[PDB]
Amino acid sequence: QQDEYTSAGYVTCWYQTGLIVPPGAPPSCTILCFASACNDFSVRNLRDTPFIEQTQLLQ
Amino acid sequence: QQDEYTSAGYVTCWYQTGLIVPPGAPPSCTILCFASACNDFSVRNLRDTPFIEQTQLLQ
Amino acid sequence: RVRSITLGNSTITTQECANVVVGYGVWPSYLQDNEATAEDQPTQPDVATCRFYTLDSIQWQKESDGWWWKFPEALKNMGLFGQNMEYHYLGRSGYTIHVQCNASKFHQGCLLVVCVPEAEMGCSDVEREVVAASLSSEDTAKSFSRTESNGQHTVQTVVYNAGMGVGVGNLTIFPHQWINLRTNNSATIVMPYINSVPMDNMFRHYNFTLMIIPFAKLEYTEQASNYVPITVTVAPMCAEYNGLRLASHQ
Amino acid sequence: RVRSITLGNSTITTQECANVVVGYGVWPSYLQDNEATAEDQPTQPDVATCRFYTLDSIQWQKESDGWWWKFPEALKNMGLFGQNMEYHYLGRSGYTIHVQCNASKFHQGCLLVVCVPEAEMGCSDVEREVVAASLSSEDTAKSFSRTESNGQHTVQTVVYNAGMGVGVGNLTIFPHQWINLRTNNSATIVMPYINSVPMDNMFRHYNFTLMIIPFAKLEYTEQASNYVPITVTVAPMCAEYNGLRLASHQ
Amino acid sequence: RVRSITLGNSTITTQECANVVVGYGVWPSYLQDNEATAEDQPTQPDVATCRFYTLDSIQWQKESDGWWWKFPEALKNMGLFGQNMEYHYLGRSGYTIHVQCNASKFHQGCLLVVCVPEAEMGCSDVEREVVAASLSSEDTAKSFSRTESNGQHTVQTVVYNAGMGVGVGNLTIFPHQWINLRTNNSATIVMPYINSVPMDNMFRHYNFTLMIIPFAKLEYTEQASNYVPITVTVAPMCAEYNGLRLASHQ
Repeated sequence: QQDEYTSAGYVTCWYQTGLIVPPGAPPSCTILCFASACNDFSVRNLRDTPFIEQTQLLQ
Repeated sequence: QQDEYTSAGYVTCWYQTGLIVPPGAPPSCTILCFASACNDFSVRNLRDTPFIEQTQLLQ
Repeated sequence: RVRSITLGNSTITTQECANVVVGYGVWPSYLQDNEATAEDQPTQPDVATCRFYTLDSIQWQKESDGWWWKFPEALKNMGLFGQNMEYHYLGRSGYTIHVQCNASKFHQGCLLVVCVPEAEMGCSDVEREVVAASLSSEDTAKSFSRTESNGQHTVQTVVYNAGMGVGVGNLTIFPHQWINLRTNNSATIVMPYINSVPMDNMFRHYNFTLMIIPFAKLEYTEQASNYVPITVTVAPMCAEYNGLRLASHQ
Repeated sequence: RVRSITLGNSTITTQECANVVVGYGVWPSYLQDNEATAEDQPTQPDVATCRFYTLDSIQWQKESDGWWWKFPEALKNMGLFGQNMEYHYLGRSGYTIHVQCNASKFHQGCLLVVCVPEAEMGCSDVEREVVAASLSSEDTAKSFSRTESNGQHTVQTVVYNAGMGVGVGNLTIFPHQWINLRTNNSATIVMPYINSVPMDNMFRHYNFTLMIIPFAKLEYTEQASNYVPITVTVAPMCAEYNGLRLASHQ
Repeated sequence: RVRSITLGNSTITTQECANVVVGYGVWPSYLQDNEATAEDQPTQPDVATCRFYTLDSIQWQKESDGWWWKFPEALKNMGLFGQNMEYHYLGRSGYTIHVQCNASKFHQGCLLVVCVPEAEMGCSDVEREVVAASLSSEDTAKSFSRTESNGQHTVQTVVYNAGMGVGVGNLTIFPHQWINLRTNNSATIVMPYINSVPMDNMFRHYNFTLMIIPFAKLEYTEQASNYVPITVTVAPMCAEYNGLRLASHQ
């Protein structure tokens, strides 16, 4: 939950050539990204998720 | 350096079918030719190249 | 996979590895002893006649109907094989017709490439007869027609009756190949010598007819070159003759 | 068949399995004992300089003529290899130039990718001399021209004489590769170190020139993206130095 | 490489050799002895129900959002398997959903094909409940929507929350496959029977939901057919029942 700025790393992507298409192919395209963990992954010190803000019981 | 006419051979090329392209491909095209020697090649009686005409020394 | 074929010291044809059709199941061969009736020896010209005779290319357009060549008149001017048709009396030869097209992947269509033994043809006018000038040209194709031909001494060149009075879908009975531009590109048929005599005079007799009929017509969009060239290449096999004399005519 | 290449703990390049050109027949190697004249040991920086330096992409348009980079000035700012050109006096390195294009199947064209050792270039004005600012930029390409250049201290950048006064079709004498967009996509040349001395100062001397010339120009229809990006990737090989000092300049 | 699959004496599906996803790691199987609670024997109809039920094709247009089918209601009218849902009380079945598209090489797009066990869905109006007529049709798909649905008893059919109130990119947790039209063409998922009881009544309970969501939308130029047909084919596996009675209803 802490923000060490300039202590995480950046993953950027740059155009090298462009995107060359024949007559009949659409010129613009789409990339999708997929993130996961690896085999060396571990966690510690369980707590409550920051996402759920509701506190009182439902009804 | 001699010209025996009709004593060398001719290499010609003729259209057989044409050039069939789908919608999206350019209709006109390009051929490039590459010439070399073979393993049985030999020369004799060295002389001066006809290409260089300059005679007096440079400066 | 792009293996080259060299036949004689003049010819080079480039071709990939595909399917062949071998005749009625036999390869062309030379005449043995208990097969002939002539009083002499054949003296086959193997050293000079076995090469590739690539004819002129036809243009498969959108509205074309079909083409036929009669054999062995289709090689009447083609080189030394045409000279042997002049300076001999009898002849006997098999052929290896290789047909291939140059289409893109954005073209579509289908051809049927038949070799019809004894394809005798009817006339466009009943109670009349054909001439030899309407059966075949010497090296160029003869076109089938969509509509009815109506001449006096011509051939009934309507396409769905194939010039013989039959169903055009039943020509699959004879040695054939399908050039389907989606998957196939080429077609190669190896015809033997079929006759009722061991050797015939190859001026009067037409041994077979090579028909190329489009069953699914050629379609393309507006970018595309509006034809597909069909290139036929005939190579004679095991040609042997008899009766050395002068040329008549000429 | 889509095998990845990792060179150092920074670089990933994806490439299929294709053909390479290895120099004049030798692989780059390290200097042995009976090859040098210097009074010290090389101390090669193998642990840090062997990686992929992917330069900026050029746009092969319809009306482009050709591009050249002079080496080793083409990696003057590229990372630690540019630092070794500063903080040393002598240097010796082979390279593995990998050139690849991203075209569709509806594009057409042909490139010639040459590595010219000692490509000394003439000036656009006779009775005058070139400057260093017109021979090469530090990381971007220098364009050939269709017409005649006419400057005072520039290079004769006409395309069919290749800047050296020769025939452009005869540049096939040096290590080369053809990128033909119909069949080929990439090109990879492995240049060794060629000089008349075992080690030279890599600020004044240009070891070789990488030229990329289109012989068949790029054509496309109206749907297509109107350029093909050519991406060059240089990886130094067996780099070794001498003469540790400060940077000059700077 | 174009191997045909025949399942029962009615069905033929043609398919190349590609990748499958097998459930949560188990193949569908028959119930053993220490797994059931019912007082009778299953009497599985293996001889008649194992075939391919190819549903109607949907049209992946440019502006489509996604489709879902609820199972086993998706085969309610499909033949004898629909009759077994009538004339029985309990049922247990795995499925082999095979999804494939027919696109050209000039189309682009990406689909995600999920099988969601117990995909309970929320309503479009809070403080209200869904009806059974808005959860699923009997054989046709139910469309997701780009915007917000606003009905009284309908489903919240917005596409990025997947009808369940989650992130649509996290549906990759369940058995899934990506149809990427650049490289992939088909998708085949083998779902086992997942429940908390060994056999349930297959009228009230929806075992799983097959969702097909386009993540990268379909693009094409003006020559192209402006849709891609997605064909789903469901084959039940190891189906077994209990409780023979009349049909209700009807």
